[PDB]
Amino acid sequence: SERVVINISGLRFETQLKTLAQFPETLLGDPKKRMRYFDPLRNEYFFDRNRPSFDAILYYYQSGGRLRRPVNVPLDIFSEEIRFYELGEEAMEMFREDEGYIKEEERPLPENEFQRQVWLLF
Amino acid sequence: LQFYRNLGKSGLRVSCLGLGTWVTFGGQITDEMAEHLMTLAYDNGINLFDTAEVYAAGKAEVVLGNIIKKKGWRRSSLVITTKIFWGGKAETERGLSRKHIIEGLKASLERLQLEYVDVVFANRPDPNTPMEETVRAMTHVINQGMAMYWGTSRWSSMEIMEAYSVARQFNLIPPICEQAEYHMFQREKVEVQLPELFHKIGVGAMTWSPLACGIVSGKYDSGIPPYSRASLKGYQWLKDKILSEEGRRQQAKLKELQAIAERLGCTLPQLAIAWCLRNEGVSSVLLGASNAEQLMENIGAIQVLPKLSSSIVHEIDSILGNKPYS
Amino acid sequence: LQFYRNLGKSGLRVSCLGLGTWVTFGGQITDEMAEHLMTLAYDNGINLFDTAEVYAAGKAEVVLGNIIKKKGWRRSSLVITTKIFWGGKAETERGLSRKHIIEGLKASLERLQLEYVDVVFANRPDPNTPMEETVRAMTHVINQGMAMYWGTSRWSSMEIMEAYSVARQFNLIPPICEQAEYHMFQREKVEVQLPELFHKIGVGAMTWSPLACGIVSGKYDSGIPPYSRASLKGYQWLKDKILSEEGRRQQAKLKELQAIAERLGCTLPQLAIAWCLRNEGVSSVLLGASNAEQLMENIGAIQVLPKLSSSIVHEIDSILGNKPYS
Amino acid sequence: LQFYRNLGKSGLRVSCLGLGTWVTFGGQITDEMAEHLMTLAYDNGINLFDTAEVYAAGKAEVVLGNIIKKKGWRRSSLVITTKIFWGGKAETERGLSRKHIIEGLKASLERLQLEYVDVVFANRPDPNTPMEETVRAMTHVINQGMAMYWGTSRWSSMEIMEAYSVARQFNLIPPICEQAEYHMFQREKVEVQLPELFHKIGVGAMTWSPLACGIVSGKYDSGIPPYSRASLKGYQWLKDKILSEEGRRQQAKLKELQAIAERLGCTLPQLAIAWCLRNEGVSSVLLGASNAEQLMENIGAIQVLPKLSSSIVHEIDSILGNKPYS
Ligand SMILES: NC(=O)c1ccc[n+]([C@@H]2O[C@H](COP(=O)([O-])OP(=O)(O)OC[C@H]3O[C@@H](n4cnc5c(N)ncnc54)[C@H](OP(=O)(O)O)[C@@H]3O)[C@@H](O)[C@H]2O)c1
Ligand SMILES: NC(=O)c1ccc[n+]([C@@H]2O[C@H](COP(=O)([O-])OP(=O)(O)OC[C@H]3O[C@@H](n4cnc5c(N)ncnc54)[C@H](OP(=O)(O)O)[C@@H]3O)[C@@H](O)[C@H]2O)c1
Ligand SMILES: NC(=O)c1ccc[n+]([C@@H]2O[C@H](COP(=O)([O-])OP(=O)(O)OC[C@H]3O[C@@H](n4cnc5c(N)ncnc54)[C@H](OP(=O)(O)O)[C@@H]3O)[C@@H](O)[C@H]2O)c1
Repeated sequence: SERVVINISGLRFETQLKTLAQFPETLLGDPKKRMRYFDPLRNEYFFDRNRPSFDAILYYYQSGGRLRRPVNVPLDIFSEEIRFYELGEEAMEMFREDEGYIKEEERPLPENEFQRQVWLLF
Repeated sequence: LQFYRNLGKSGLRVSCLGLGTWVTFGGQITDEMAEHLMTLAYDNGINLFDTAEVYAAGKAEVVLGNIIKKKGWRRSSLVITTKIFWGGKAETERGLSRKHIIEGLKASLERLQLEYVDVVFANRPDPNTPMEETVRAMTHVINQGMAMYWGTSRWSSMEIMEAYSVARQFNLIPPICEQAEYHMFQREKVEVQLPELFHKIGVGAMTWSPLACGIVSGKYDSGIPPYSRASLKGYQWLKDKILSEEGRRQQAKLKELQAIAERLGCTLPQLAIAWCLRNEGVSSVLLGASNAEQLMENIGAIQVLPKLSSSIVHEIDSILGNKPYS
Repeated sequence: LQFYRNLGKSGLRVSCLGLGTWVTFGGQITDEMAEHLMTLAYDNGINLFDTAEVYAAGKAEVVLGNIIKKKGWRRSSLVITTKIFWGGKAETERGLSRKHIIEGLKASLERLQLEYVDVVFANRPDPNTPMEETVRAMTHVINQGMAMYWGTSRWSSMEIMEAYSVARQFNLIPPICEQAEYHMFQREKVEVQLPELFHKIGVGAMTWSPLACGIVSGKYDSGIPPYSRASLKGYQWLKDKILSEEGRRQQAKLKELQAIAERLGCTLPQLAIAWCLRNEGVSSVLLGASNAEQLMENIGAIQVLPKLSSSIVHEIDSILGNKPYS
Repeated sequence: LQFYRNLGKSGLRVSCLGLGTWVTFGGQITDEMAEHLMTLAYDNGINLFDTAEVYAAGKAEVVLGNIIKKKGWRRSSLVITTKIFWGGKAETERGLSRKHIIEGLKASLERLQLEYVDVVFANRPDPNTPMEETVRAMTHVINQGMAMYWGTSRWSSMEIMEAYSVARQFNLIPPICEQAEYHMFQREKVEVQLPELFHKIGVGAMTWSPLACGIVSGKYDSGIPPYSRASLKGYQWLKDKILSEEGRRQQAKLKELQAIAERLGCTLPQLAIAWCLRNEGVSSVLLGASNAEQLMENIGAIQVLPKLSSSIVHEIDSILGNKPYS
């Protein structure tokens, strides 16, 4: 249960190492990935980033999956953080669903050359 | 390449090779030979000498101390280290409690005839003493000027990280080194677990028994030679390993490595030692030597170090087939 | 079961039985007998000896010290503890102020002819000194190497928690032990209040007067024997308790326990002592003995400990009918 | 104006002029002359004397110490400072590791025959030792009473700020001074980088070589005089600079400044020295002198200080044409 201290622009966060280890592919869950942010003088990881977002990132580990955007945090900012902490695409997708968005389709005339050519005027 | 290295990330500079005193000093060899060995080492740039309260029940410290006093070498050109844990038969004379760390070091310093050691090590972990008590005591003897730095020995990385963590919490001094066993047939800890600690909290490794007590030298290809360590009274455990099933297996692999040695143009011991020094996480390697011939030959491991290329190392891994999992 | 226990959760290992010096050393018994007692104890594995500046006005410390010096026992195999509070008639010679703690310990160490004690205790709470001043002074004498650890005596759990709390706030050293009175007719504090502290902050208990000064031995079934403590000049208070109404009541219950003793195959004192050791929160029990016969018999309490089953203990509670409320 | 200044923002008051011992003591001049120089300085209110373990391989410290001991001056009326870094040929005898800082200062104090120095300086930055190890060691020797304060020398403002920062983080003692080179042809660091540090964290500057080893004195207008420093065996580097292309250029500008000197009614050295003292960030200026004539003349720089008006300074900048960019 070795504890881990995460300092976000001065805002102090603490959790257990097994809590982060729950998601091995994320930034905070990968020893080789967070190594770069460790301050050996203060025994903490320091990130010069957005404060309001982190409660949510951390809770994602603690809750075991729940990734909710804080009511007071813009969606453009929070998604940038989700990407930075490398929570992965599977989580971002589910996050974006619950946030509202969701969709995507199309696909021009498969080869055709001329089929996919006309199918662009009608 | 560099003969002198920093011990971990501290400012203390040690020769990549040091000379220890287990078995030999006050034991297997004579005081005159011990003196001959240290002089040879010192005159060759080696500035690191390791001992322990437990070695020959404090006898090795006395011999080491008599030499330093007799030769008149400047204390500032030496790096003396001693380990603490087993200091007597009484219940209170063993462990990492504050009482034993202070009493133990005071008694070692007395036998060594020194005002202080450069690094005092906890010889092993102590399940019975809170980490805080141990870190505070190490810090106390350092602030008392009885030691310059402190380190661990045979501790897991979990334990070493704990000592570091407790040090930061209470504003104490963190350990700078871990004395771990390291040789061709013992690689897990040094190669898998300590590297993260070296990059994360500056802890360096000072490895011991690079020839596995002689096994990796090749002197046991046939049987147990006369006057060898495996033959000495009290080292039956060692003799068993060599004649063991696993023992024969190691001796067979040693014959395969014997070819890698000639390809590199060196002796087997020089290769075995230079091998331990290939990784940067290893600050220094503590050598053992029952006589001047061995020491002179072993110091030659330094010219082999530059030859340890990726290819040779991968080939040596093939022969050993014991490369640790990442 | 285990003869040696950790004092609370510290790394200091003490024998589950210790020998104290109140009344006897420099007082009731002769210096030769005191020497005989300590030798017997030491030769039986007991490594804990307790004294106090107030005992026989510093006389007990001198006798204890002369023995340690005369027998030449290694200091590292001993655990000497001394209590500080009443050190003189002057206004500034009593209490837990920084001045008296440093002056008191320095004077005790002088009488003891020792460089340091293993544990220095505040003999009792001091309503007139801020907890910070006391915790800082205990910490100062420990960093000065005059003591290895410190503890409290007769403090409430509120007070002990306060000392611990102040220690963490200022980065000082927390106490590790509380010397509390504990015996079949005094159980509240040790059984109800200290267990939480032992699990919460590692404070262990070192209990005193396990035979209630002799009362629980059974030597007072009839009246006040010649040469007993209750008879000695200066212990009238003790004689009164024994002849008290409550006194007779206790003596009656002792006759009932006398049966539990024979069922377990031991003497009453051995049962009374082994009883105090049944709970894990009790690190050690300090014994009193006016002669070698008593000590030899009392040390036998250790073979009784394994027999103290749930049933026997519940039966002993029935007889006593003073089991403390949870 | 004020003869005595605070060193940075500390409570230590130093004379705006101090006398150093590089080259001269135990070297260029005789012990009797050194004594004559210090007496003159001391009798003139100068209370600051600077030395270093490296000066004449510890010889200057001995001479300085013999004088202080011979003259019987009260230690409390003196401000002795010494620098640590190069202390021997061994690998472990140089640098800012804890081992060398403690060993180095202990050896200097020994040669100086003093219990402590007022300020110990790290002679230069040490890329091989963690700032924490250095700050802790400086703090340790100060708490041991071997030094009263500590400072840096030849450190960048980044490094000085780092030492201060680490000091606050671990509750250690921050440096109070930086010994930087400062003279008419070396102005960047003192005038551009240190002022922010003086106002921000109280670090003051104690500048050295105000006459650029003699260059700025004007004694080299023609060629290399006999018995001058540029002529001495071992100072070929200095001779080269003076005869250099840049050397001739400086000598030409010195002839232009020679006019500013007469306008102010003083000698060139007095102007060069008084110039260094014009800015408040400069606490004191360490003087060099191979004989009593030079010292007497140089101390006169103090009467010139009041005359250094905006105009004169802007004119001196015109002649030098090396005013550093803000
Ligand atoms: N827990 C710890 O911290 C710990 C534990 C053990 C050791 N250490 C340190 O490490 C040192 C010991 O290393 P080690 O002695 O155990 O393994 P080595 O691998 O250091 O052992 C050397 C011993 O093996 C034999 N040997 C060495 N070089 C040889 C050569 N070129 N040719 C033939 N034989 C050779 C020697 O003669 P013989 O075979 O005739 O005896 C010698 O006594 C000690 O000084 C100690 O300070 C630390
Ligand atoms: N505030 C404190 O911290 C504090 C206070 C008091 C004591 N203590 C410690 O605890 C120790 C004292 O415990 P204690 O002496 O008060 O109670 P005990 O229960 O320790 O008292 C023993 C005394 O009772 C009698 N006795 C003991 N064993 C006997 C036996 N087997 N048969 C017959 N009689 C026996 C003895 O002879 P006699 O009856 O002839 O005298 C002896 O002097 C001291 O050494 C002291 O260090 C600490
Ligand atoms: N890294 C450091 O921390 C560091 C480095 C260097 C120096 N320092 C300190 O600063 C001091 C040295 O300053 P410095 O000696 O290098 O430059 P100065 O500018 O202090 O040099 C004075 C030297 O130049 C010549 N000189 C001085 N006054 C003169 C005058 N009025 N007329 C003619 N010639 C004169 C002298 O005679 P000569 O020309 O005949 O020799 C003298 O030896 C040392 O004591 C040292 O403690 C510190």
